[PDB]
Amino acid sequence: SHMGHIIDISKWNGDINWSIAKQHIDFIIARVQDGSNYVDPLYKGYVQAMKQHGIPFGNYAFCRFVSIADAKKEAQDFWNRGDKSATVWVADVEVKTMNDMRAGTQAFIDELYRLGAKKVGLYVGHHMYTPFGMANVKSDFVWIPRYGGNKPAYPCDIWQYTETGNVPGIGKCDLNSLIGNKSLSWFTE
Repeated sequence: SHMGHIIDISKWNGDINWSIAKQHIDFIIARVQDGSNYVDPLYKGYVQAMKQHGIPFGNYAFCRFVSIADAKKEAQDFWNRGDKSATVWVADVEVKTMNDMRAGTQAFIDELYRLGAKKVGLYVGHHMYTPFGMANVKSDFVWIPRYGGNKPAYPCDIWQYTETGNVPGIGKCDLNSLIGNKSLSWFTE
């Protein structure tokens, strides 16, 4: 009986035994950068391995833009550094880097669309949604965390339900479930 998982990873996950993890993976979303100034050092290796193992994946970037113009720049860096085989591109918003985070996030997302991204999503960490009115961001899907057994306080398509999951070949990791109107096939293509 298949028991697949939607896992987000970054260099913090270290080296992964992809041959063993394969059967437990439905989809992966990997970190490309932490703002414009930090390139994730394991991302490229992860992508090479996932392609070799036939594992579908998406890209995410932690956002650190300080203005509208800077947001467009971060998006450009994200696009250029990310592998184009990704099925989705995600703006990962967890800290206030500018007063109008909703405007910066939309600029970031719109620039990705302008560059060629066809499926763009948004991840919003705790204490960022309401203060900045993130419900007003326009994207293809929303991804929100809540590790207490109850679903996120806002509608979303991907629910990050734990940051202490464990998957063979990967170890400790963030696990996600689909609770919106986007099916697994929409992400894996």
